[PDB]
Amino acid sequence: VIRGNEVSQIAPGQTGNIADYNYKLPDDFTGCVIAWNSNKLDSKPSGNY
Amino acid sequence: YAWNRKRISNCVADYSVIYNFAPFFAFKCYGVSPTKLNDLCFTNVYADSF
Amino acid sequence: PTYGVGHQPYRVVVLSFELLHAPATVCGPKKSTNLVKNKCVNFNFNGLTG
Ligand SMILES: *[C@@H]1O[C@H](CO)[C@@H](O)[C@H](O)[C@H]1NC(C)=O
Repeated sequence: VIRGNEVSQIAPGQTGNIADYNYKLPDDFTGCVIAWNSNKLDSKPSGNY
Repeated sequence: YAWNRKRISNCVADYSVIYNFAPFFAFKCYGVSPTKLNDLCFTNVYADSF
Repeated sequence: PTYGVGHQPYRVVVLSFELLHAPATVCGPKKSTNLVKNKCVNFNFNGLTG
């Protein structure tokens, strides 16, 4: 689970916060990335920590 | 029709706080890429808001 | 839930196929056919045609 600003960061050839320190994909990667919004299930009014 | 232009100069620009300041999706650039903006540098930056 | 559309949580599932070098284990739904020889036929061996 990531934030909405960094969904496009899950791609071959990306740098920053998620792609450099958390989850890096190879340059010659073959496969599919499936992302969808989960604001109903993974959010709380007090703040999901 | 009366868009405001702000001149940015004589400073150090960090582009990683743009995602923190505003809740957008795509940082859509044309002559550059979003991930390489912190390495090289420019003369002047203008901001146009409407 | 009061945040903007760029700060919503997102679930990401990444499927990572590896191309065929070892004998194939996972394959899609297709009916197999009897093997014929010494004839000009179109073949399909583990997804590659000819
Ligand atoms: C914008 O500025 C106001 C006033 O300084 C502040 O209360 C608000 O939190 C700021 N917004 C963000 C996203 O930081």
